[PDB]
This record gives sequence, structure tokens and C-alpha cells, in this order.
Amino acid sequence: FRKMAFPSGKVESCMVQVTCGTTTLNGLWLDDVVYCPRHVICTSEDMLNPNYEDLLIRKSNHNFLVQAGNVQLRVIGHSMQNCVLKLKVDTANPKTPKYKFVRIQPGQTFSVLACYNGSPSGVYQCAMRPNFTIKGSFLNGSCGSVGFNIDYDCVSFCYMHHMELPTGVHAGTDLEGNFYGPFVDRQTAQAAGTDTTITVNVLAWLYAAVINGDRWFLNRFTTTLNDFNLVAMKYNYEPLTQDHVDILGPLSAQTGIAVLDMCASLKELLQNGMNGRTILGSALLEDEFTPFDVVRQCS
Amino acid sequence: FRKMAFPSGKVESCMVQVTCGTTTLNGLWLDDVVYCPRHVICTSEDMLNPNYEDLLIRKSNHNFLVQAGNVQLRVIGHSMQNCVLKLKVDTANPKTPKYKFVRIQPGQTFSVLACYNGSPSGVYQCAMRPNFTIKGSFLNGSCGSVGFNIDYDCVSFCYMHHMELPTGVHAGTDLEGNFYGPFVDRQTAQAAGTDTTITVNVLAWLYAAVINGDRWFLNRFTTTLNDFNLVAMKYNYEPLTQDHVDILGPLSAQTGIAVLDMCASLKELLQNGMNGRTILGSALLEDEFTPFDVVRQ
Ligand SMILES: Cn1cnc(Cn2c(=O)nc(Nc3cc4cn(C)nc4cc3Cl)n(Cc3cc(F)c(F)cc3F)c2=O)n1
Ligand SMILES: Cn1cnc(Cn2c(=O)nc(Nc3cc4cn(C)nc4cc3Cl)n(Cc3cc(F)c(F)cc3F)c2=O)n1
Repeated sequence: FRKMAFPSGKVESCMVQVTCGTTTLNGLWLDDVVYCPRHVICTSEDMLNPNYEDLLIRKSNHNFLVQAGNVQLRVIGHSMQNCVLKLKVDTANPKTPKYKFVRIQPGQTFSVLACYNGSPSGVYQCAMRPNFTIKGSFLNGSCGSVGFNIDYDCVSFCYMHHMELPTGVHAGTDLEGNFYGPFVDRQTAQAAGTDTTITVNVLAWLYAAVINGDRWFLNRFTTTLNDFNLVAMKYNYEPLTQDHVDILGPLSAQTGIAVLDMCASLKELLQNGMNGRTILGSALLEDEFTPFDVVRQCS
Repeated sequence: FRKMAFPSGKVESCMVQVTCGTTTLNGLWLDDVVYCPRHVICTSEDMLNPNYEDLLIRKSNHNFLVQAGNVQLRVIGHSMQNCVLKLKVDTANPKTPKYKFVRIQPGQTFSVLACYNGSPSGVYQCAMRPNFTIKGSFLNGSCGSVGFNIDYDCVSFCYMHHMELPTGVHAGTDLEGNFYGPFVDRQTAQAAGTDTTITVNVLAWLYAAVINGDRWFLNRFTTTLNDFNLVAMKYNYEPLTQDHVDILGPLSAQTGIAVLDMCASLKELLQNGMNGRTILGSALLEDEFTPFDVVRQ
């Protein structure tokens, strides 16, 4: 049981470089549109406090250099949708996959294709934290990198990377250009709200640990849903809903451990700590696996 | 600090499925040759004690079903090299990347493209353990999945997946079909050797912490390499090689911390513990990040 990302080939074929002046970052080339963060129109003075509509109206199509590998694409039009700039180019991407734009919910996961100057560099899994940040691995030049899920060869794009926060966590937008979270595309120190743990995911990962032959954390006790949620909230875990209990059904079915039995197990781990032991080789309670991620990998 | 796979597209367009009778697994299509585990020529009753020489003699080109998706690639020649079958097909793969076949050493990491019936399903980074297993994540139908590194658009293939072991770890070969470790391609109960901690990678991890300002564990001591190797084995850590000291060179230069000074630091952590302090926010020493991985991140 490992963190596993989707195969990234369908997305790699879509990554390009966008440059405006000296400012440069990654864009996503779908059919005859390149999507990228609007931040690319900013000079370094602009970045500190940008008025984007005002900066964009003073831009021309020829102010935009788009490179797909070694070839240049000619921008024939441009517009802005919230924090995303849409560059119309004169050539369709012939490797455009079947795709959708989706906005994911906190707790859901997606694969990140990290890119630098339009070249893909790595791929890994992230989750949308409950405070709408993600804990990724991004360096300078990764602006415009995208997150995505793939189901039956259709790519669902859900994240476009924008900035690193002072705490090292990451903030971005969906592909309509709305930020996840209360952030803005400005170069100024921004804090996130207090983060909490994705409870249903921790439960999924405990089930994974059982499917993989580890049970030291299980106990005899059971709890009620409300009594478990009291303890969870006390430890800054998100509440567990009855929908979450239902989503965990197959994993309870497969292992024969009732969900509220697993909750009783998690409750004790939260109160008594891990006492030095490890679950799936981790010393902390892992919360970036969804029930689907666990199912997809154990079956 | 995350485990990061290489982008997988160059390898995705090389994955095919190979079927013999009802036995089906994954193969790798490069130019006009498909490479796959020879275990594919086994029926159920052959997998326990297969006679690969006598099984290949009953076989003709027309016994091999090779498919890119649902498209058949006609097999025009077949031969065995160690534990991999090489199938000559009538079509050169137009998406063949610039590639090499390499044999990796324990501690080196690589990306695994897990596949089922010729269809990629996931990608993740693995380290080769000192007992020549990998802590993979593989389901049934993953035989023939490959592991790789990508350097400047060149794909270096280093691993082809064959089997899961009772302990739940995995074993395979290089792309010339030579197993890593003391395993053989039979459906027999084989046990991984006792594993050890990858010392060069723990050191890389310590350099990563120092680069990030987390350096409490640095001490005023130094050691010789032989002295350190003899003590590391007593804590079930791998001894360091001359090549290991050299790939730590860039990190040693970046931080100004001599490789042997960092060994003395680790030796002190081995003999006394972390005493309740963390390194990169962790109480445990990570050993699956190589020095190259550390600098890449
Ligand atoms: C350390 N880190 C982790 N993730 C990131 C992503 N990131 C980025 O890649 N680039 C940024 N600013 C730029 C500077 C440029 C210099 N040149 C020549 N071209 C540049 C292009 C960019 Cl985008 N930023 C900062 C940043 C980007 C934003 F989109 C934003 F709204 C606010 C910000 F403060 C950045 O975080 N770096
Ligand atoms: C759970 N798991 C994790 N890794 C693996 C890898 N693995 C595999 O995918 N398949 C195997 N045996 C086959 C059975 C088949 C049934 N049909 C219809 N077709 C089949 C093809 C194969 Cl390869 N094995 C077992 C195995 C494969 C070998 F190559 C070998 F030398 C010895 C072995 F015991 C397997 O481990 N499964």
C-alpha cells in the first residue's frame, strides 16, 4: 500500500510554456486554448499588488509567447476567467484528451504533474486539505502545474497551482480560476485557516492497514457516531457523517470490521497515542487516502 | 518532502499485453521487440515447477498474442534470454523513446508504472531494498510492469516485475531477465533475506534536513569509513561503498558538511536515539530518498 498517482501521459502532452515580458510559467493546452495563471501578465512590481483587469487591458496578443516543446504557438486571442487567463492559439493540440473541469471537495485526492518551464518533472498524489491548501512538492517555476483524476481515459482537471504560502503549503485554483480557499493571486504573505484532519480518510487508511495484515490498533470496544464525533472534534478531526459511514461500507464488508468499531479503534489511537508503533510504516495517522483510493489499490 | 515519480507517458506508450493460452501479463514494446516475463508460457500446472526450455520448444510464433490495446501485433520471432521472453513483432513502436537497460544497486530508487493486462493504472516511486526486494503496490495481473528513471528524455529501464513474496514484498529482474536477489521465476514459496537500512539514503535525508535549517544532530565528531561501517552493521544498517561516498559529494559540498562528519552524526543517532526530537518533522529516519532525489527536491 503506497501513495499512487494516475499515469500522466495524457496530461504531459498538454503542458506548455507561457511568457509575458520576463515573467514565465506553465500552461495547459486543450484544443485551441491555453489555460494558465493570470499572474503571468505581472512584472515583478505588478506582482506585489496587481490590478488584473487594468493590466490585461494594456496587453496585446503578441505580448504572449507560448512554447509547446520547441515549437511556438501564435496567440490569436486572449481573455480572463477569474484567476485563469485563456489564450486562444492558432493550432489545436492534436493530443487533447477527453477531459472535464471539476471542482473537488476537501478530502478528495488528485494527481499532481509538477512542471517547470513547460517540461513535466514529476507526478505525485495530493489531497485537498479541509483548509483548502495542499501539501505538495513545488519549486520556483511550477506556477501553472495541474492536478487531475483519470476515470476511463477521461481526465478531470481539478487544480492549477499558483503559490507557496509562508508555511510551505500550496494554494491554487480550479480551472474556472476560482481559488480553493480564501487566498488571492498576489505576492503577499498569506496564512491559511487552521487545518484539521480528514477523518473518513484516516478510517480508510486503517482499513487498508487491516487488508495488508496489520491489526495491532483494533480493539473490542464500539462507539456511537455522536460519541466518536465528540472526541474527533476535540482533536481537530473533521466530523464523520452518515454518508461517510456509507462510503466506508465496502471496506467494512471486505474486512468484516464495522465502521463504528474502526471509529472506536481510531478514538483510542487519538487518546492514547501510537506508543511508538507504526501503521503501514508511518508514525502518524495518514489522512490523504480516500476510501476510493484504498479500494482501487486493494482490489 | 514527498516521494515523486517521473512522468510516465514515455513508458505508457510502450506497454502491451502478452497472452499465451490463458496466461496473460504485461510486456514492453521498444522498436520491433516486445520484452516480458517468460512465465507467460506457463499454464496453471506449469507455474509450480516449470521447465522453460521444454516449454519454449512446444511454442511457435503463432502461439503468442501481443496486443497494443485491442490491436494485435504479429509475432515474427521469439527467443528467451534468462527470465525474459523477447518477441520480435512486425511493427516498430513509433513512440519508442531514447532508452537504456540498466541494472541498479540496492538503495537506488525508480518509478514503477503498475499495469494490468497491458493497461497502465498507476505510478509511484520505489527503492530497491538491500535484500533485493521492493516494497511495491501490485495486484494480480501486474507481472511485466516495469520500473524506470528518466534523465533528459532518456528512459533507463531497471526493473521488470515478476512475483510477490509471502511477506508481501515484490521481486523481479532487470531488462535482460537477470533476477535481483536470490529468486527464480517459479510459483514456489521464496522468502526475502533479512533486510537492512539503506545508510547512504539516511545520510541524504540528513543532508536534506540540514539544507532546510534542521541541524541539531550535527556534532563535533568525525569518523573513518571503516570504523563507521563496522558500527553500522551492528545496528542493521548497510555498510557504505566508495560509490556511496561519492554520490553524497554534491550534498556535502552544498552544505559544507564532510561526508565522514555526517556519518559521525548518524552514528550518534544510532547509539543514543533521537531522545524525543524530530528530524524534518519525523521521529523515524527515512531511507528511500537517494542523494539525487534530495537534490531534485
Ligand atoms: C517556491 N515555490 C513553490 N511553488 C511555487 C510556485 N510559484 C511560482 O512557480 N512562481 C511564483 N512567482 C513567479 C516568479 C517569476 C519570475 N519569473 C522570471 N517568472 C515568474 C513567474 C512567477 Cl508565477 N510564485 C509566486 C506567486 C505566484 C502566484 F501565482 C501568485 F498569485 C502569487 C505569488 F506570490 C510561486 O508561488 N514556488
Ligand atoms: C498480488 N500480486 C502482486 N504482484 C503480483 C504479480 N504476479 C502476477 O501478476 N501474476 C502472477 N502469476 C500469473 C497468474 C496468471 C493467471 N492468468 C490467467 N495469467 C497469469 C499470469 C501470471 Cl504471471 N504472479 C505469480 C508469479 C509470477 C511469476 F512471474 C513467477 F515467476 C512466479 C509467480 F508465482 C505474480 O506474482 N501479484
